[PDB]
Amino acid sequence: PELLGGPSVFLFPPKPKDTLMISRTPEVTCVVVDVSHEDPEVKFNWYVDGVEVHNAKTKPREEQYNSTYRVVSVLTVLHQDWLNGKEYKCKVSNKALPAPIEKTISKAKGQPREPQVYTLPPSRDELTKNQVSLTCLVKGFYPSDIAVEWESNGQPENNYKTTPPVLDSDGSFFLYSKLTVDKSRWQQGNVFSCSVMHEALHNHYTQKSLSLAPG
Amino acid sequence: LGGPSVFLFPPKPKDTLMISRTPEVTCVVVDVSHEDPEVKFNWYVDGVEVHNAKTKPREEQYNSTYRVVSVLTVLHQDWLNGKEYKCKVSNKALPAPIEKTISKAKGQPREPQVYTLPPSRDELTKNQVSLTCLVKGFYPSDIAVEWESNGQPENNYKTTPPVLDSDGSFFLYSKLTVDKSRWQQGNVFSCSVMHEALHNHYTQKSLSL
Amino acid sequence: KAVIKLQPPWVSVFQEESVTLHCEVPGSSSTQWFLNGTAIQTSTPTYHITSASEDDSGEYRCQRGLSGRSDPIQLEVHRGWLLLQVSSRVLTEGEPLALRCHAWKDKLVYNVLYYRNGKAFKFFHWNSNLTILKTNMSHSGTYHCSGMGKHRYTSAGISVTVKELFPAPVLTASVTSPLLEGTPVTLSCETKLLLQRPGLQLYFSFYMGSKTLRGRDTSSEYQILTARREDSGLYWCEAATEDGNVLKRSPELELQVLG
Ligand SMILES: *[C@@H]1O[C@H](CO[C@@H]2O[C@@H](C)[C@@H](O)[C@@H](O)[C@@H]2O)[C@@H](O[C@@H]2O[C@H](CO)[C@@H](O[C@@H]3O[C@H](CO[C@H]4O[C@H](CO)[C@@H](O)[C@H](O)[C@@H]4O[C@@H]4O[C@H](CO)[C@@H](O[C@@H]5O[C@H](CO)[C@H](O)[C@H](O)[C@H]5O)[C@H](O)[C@H]4NC(C)=O)[C@@H](O)[C@H](O[C@H]4O[C@H](CO)[C@@H](O)[C@H](O)[C@@H]4O[C@@H]4O[C@H](CO)[C@@H](O)[C@H](O)[C@H]4NC(C)=O)[C@@H]3O)[C@H](O)[C@H]2NC(C)=O)[C@H](O)[C@H]1NC(C)=O
Ligand SMILES: *[C@@H]1O[C@H](CO[C@@H]2O[C@@H](C)[C@@H](O)[C@@H](O)[C@@H]2O)[C@@H](O[C@@H]2O[C@H](CO)[C@@H](O[C@@H]3O[C@H](CO[C@H]4O[C@H](CO)[C@@H](O)[C@H](O)[C@@H]4O[C@@H]4O[C@H](CO)[C@@H](O[C@@H]5O[C@H](CO)[C@H](O)[C@H](O)[C@H]5O)[C@H](O)[C@H]4NC(C)=O)[C@@H](O)[C@H](O[C@H]4O[C@H](CO)[C@@H](O)[C@H](O)[C@@H]4O[C@@H]4O[C@H](CO)[C@@H](O)[C@H](O)[C@H]4NC(C)=O)[C@@H]3O)[C@H](O)[C@H]2NC(C)=O)[C@H](O)[C@H]1NC(C)=O
Ligand SMILES: *[C@@H]1O[C@H](CO)[C@@H](O[C@@H]2O[C@H](CO)[C@@H](O[C@@H]3O[C@H](CO)[C@@H](O)[C@H](O[C@H]4O[C@H](CO)[C@@H](O)[C@H](O)[C@@H]4O[C@H]4O[C@H](CO)[C@@H](O)[C@H](O)[C@@H]4O[C@H]4O[C@H](CO)[C@@H](O)[C@H](O)[C@@H]4O)[C@@H]3O)[C@H](O)[C@H]2NC(C)=O)[C@H](O)[C@H]1NC(C)=O
Ligand SMILES: *[C@@H]1O[C@H](CO)[C@@H](O[C@@H]2O[C@H](CO)[C@@H](O)[C@H](O)[C@H]2NC(C)=O)[C@H](O)[C@H]1NC(C)=O
Ligand SMILES: [Zn+2]
Ligand SMILES: [Zn+2]
Ligand SMILES: [Zn+2]
Ligand SMILES: [Zn+2]
Ligand SMILES: [Zn+2]
Ligand SMILES: [Zn+2]
Repeated sequence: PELLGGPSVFLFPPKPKDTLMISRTPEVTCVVVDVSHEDPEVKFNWYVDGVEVHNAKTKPREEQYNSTYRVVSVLTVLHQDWLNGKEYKCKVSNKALPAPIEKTISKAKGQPREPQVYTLPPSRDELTKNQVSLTCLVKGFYPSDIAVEWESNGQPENNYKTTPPVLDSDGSFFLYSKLTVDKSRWQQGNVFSCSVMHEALHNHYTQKSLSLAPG
Repeated sequence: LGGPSVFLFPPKPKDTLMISRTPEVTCVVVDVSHEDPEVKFNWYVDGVEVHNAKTKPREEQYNSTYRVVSVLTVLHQDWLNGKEYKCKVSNKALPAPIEKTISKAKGQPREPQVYTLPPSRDELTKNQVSLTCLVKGFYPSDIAVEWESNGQPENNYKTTPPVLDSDGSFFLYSKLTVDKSRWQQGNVFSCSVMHEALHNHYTQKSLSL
Repeated sequence: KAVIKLQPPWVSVFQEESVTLHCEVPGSSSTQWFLNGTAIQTSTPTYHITSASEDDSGEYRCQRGLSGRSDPIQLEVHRGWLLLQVSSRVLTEGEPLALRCHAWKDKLVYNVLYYRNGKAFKFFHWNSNLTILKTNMSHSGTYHCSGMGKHRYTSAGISVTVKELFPAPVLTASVTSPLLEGTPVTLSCETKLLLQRPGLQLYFSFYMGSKTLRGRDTSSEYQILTARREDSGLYWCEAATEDGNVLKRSPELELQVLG
């Protein structure tokens, strides 16, 4: 007398940065968990607005810590298609299911709203430390899909962390990104840049600079 | 396997960090049947039984099951010193009693640094501006943040979740939105932060033009 | 006309399950089966579906020997995790209804919920069926269930209709109260059949206070030939089917007789 149950399916969108730059390759990922030794064969079919496509790749399966298998199929999507709201369906067939599971994903719906991007210098109080925080406030944006980076002198600055998007009171999203730098790099007048990728920006990109004033 | 399920919830951070408040742990039992007899609770603090929990009558839920809640008050210093709180639930529908344990997040506390940041000059073109509170370097992640001005709470703000920083501490930001005219008239705003590792578990930082 | 019995009695079954339909009435082993208004190439009084498929879904009727054609049963064959099986889709008030939250491959689910029109009305720690021994119109609705296995699974909805046979009666009197001593009065137990039931008669009985005035009889009238003061009281009646499966009472009427 065995508990009723079979595999489960999770379907994931591309990464925002991959969607926003035509040079990258965005993918949707269909993940099947709890595949047993008893019914191990999994079949994927994929559809884009209802039309079957044949270019997905299945990854070699992986036995998980709990002696079930995780099986993953990845489908490359076209830049324009994902951004223009096409719907991507993964159908998963397996003998432990009473019928195939179908999951559909697309870009978030709703009118896109342009990020406003503000750079904020360190608080005067923080200038007593050895490292200072440079802040990038990105607000007013929709949908919540966004990428934020920092750079200085044309090189990526990687000592930053960015908050998740947070839903604001008017339906849009905001976040903050914090770049930590050595105080002397600030005090010497180095220019830092916060760059934002979002679909409601012109060319999907903008950047704002932050530096200690001269003189 | 068919019985009730148990969830044990901590106090709210703000209640643990203000000595005038009454922090509580809450043991919640769901999927109680109309036909199940009394759901019984035993409570332990560091393994020692206590008798001052308040257990409510069962409450019918919209899905026709019943929900029972028991609440145990926790003492301010006990919680902060890391005492462990165990709820043990017994009932005919459970072949063995279910025990859950909860305590404050463990590990060495570190107090937040709190900095207020004025609106960017570029935002001054708008009708509303953003006042920011950066709260960084704190451990554990339990924290509370609010804003005031002239003795009144300011309610038009949102605060990020804590984010794990690269040194294993947490940070967050809080954003208070105000009409630009209020900022430009020199009104004073305050970001108030409660965290265990602060002196008396709180600090306040002001911000004004 | 004949009557189809299902074994097991569920009108909704999973792909690959079995069910046996029984054509019942003495006598002749030459049965005609109809699926969707159309005869089938076997003719025992038992039709066995060994492994159900989409080809077994539809309307079944049966004729045996010399009897009429059964009323039809709708068998549906489904795929899914959980199936809310019912013993009938369309019933008359008084008849029993069984419901079952059935798991695919007879697997185990626990903490089972039964729903009607989207509202859960019964919870069982162990998967149990539900029987409503005596339905009425208010049991009409769309039923489903949910239960916990490895995850929580939910059945699709199934519609059940229970038809009212006759409204509760109203006791009336042929004269307005108060009436004079000596006046004749006829009491009437008023209701009406809501369904065509060709040979069906209701049976009526009349009460004064808790006292029986006249027991079960096909007459829906009761005559007080010459009213007396002592007839002042509360009057009511019951209306029943022949077999008492549906039995309903009236409210009480105040009748006063003056001296
Ligand atoms: C047996 O074990 C396995 C493995 O165990 C797990 O891993 C091991 C190592 C241990 O750590 C163990 O403790 C772990 O448990 C178990 O497998 C897990 O099963 C659970 C469910 O039981 C799955 O839970 C869902 O997780 C979702 C999020 O998954 C991501 O994030 C987690 C970390 O948080 C990662 O571990 C996952 O791997 C997922 O990570 C994402 O993966 C994507 C695909 O690879 C990545 O995107 C791709 O990235 C590549 C490059 O890397 C390219 O960029 C591609 O382009 C891109 O497509 C992605 O970056 C990566 N993200 C991160 C952060 O890493 C949750 O979303 C999901 O929640 C949904 O469903 C819940 C139901 O369980 C429900 O409660 C939720 O509400 C939510 O439901 C959705 O909710 C949203 C909004 O709330 C709604 O909008 C939706 O409509 C609604 N949908 C649904 C369907 O309800 C689940 O929590 C878990 O992912 C899975 N883990 C793994 C690794 O596969 C298994 O359960 C065990 N079995 C038993 C019996 O124990
Ligand atoms: C019949 O219905 C009942 C009632 O349902 C409710 O009403 C209907 C209409 C629906 O709306 C329904 O969604 C409602 O929830 C059903 O009951 C529910 O049953 C489910 C499980 O089946 C319970 O699920 C758990 O939820 C936990 C979180 O609960 C909180 O948040 C939700 C909102 O998201 C609220 O709905 C809950 O009420 C809980 O809310 C918290 O309540 C606390 C106690 O009151 C509050 O704290 C107190 O607050 C007061 C102030 O009022 C003071 O401050 C006190 O001091 C303080 O103590 C708190 O503020 C409040 N928060 C919020 C945000 O409101 C999840 O934690 C839990 O997840 C764990 O377990 C899962 C297994 O189920 C597992 O998958 C998860 O991953 C997770 O597992 C944990 O993993 C984490 C790591 O991430 C670890 O920390 C843990 O160790 C690990 N543990 C375990 C055991 O796994 C569950 O999802 C649900 O809570 C419960 N609702 C109610 C109201 O009780 C019932 O299921 C139905 N039955 C059927 C058959 O359908
Ligand atoms: C289909 O079948 C289902 C079951 O399969 C039927 O559902 C059942 O319906 C029953 C009949 O109404 C219902 O019974 C009620 O249960 C409640 C609470 O659980 C109970 O309080 C009710 O008790 C009163 O009624 C009964 C007679 O029906 C009396 O014997 C009793 O003494 C109570 O009387 C009072 O309320 C009446 C009005 O309802 C008055 O006439 C009577 O004089 C008395 O009045 C006073 O006291 C009142 C407070 O009690 C007060 O407010 C008032 O001012 C007076 O002082 C009753 O037994 C079942 O609970 C229900 N079962 C389920 C599972 O739902 C369903 O009806 C069927 N549907 C159809 C369409 O036929
Ligand atoms: C008997 O007739 C019914 C009704 O036409 C058939 O059921 C339909 O057929 C398929 C499923 O098999 C579905 O596309 C429809 O939704 C059903 N219609 C309705 C109104 O429910 C059934 O297949 C027929 N049975 C046989 C054996 O031919
Ligand atoms: Zn294995
Ligand atoms: Zn483009
Ligand atoms: Zn664009
Ligand atoms: Zn301090
Ligand atoms: Zn203290
Ligand atoms: Zn689950």
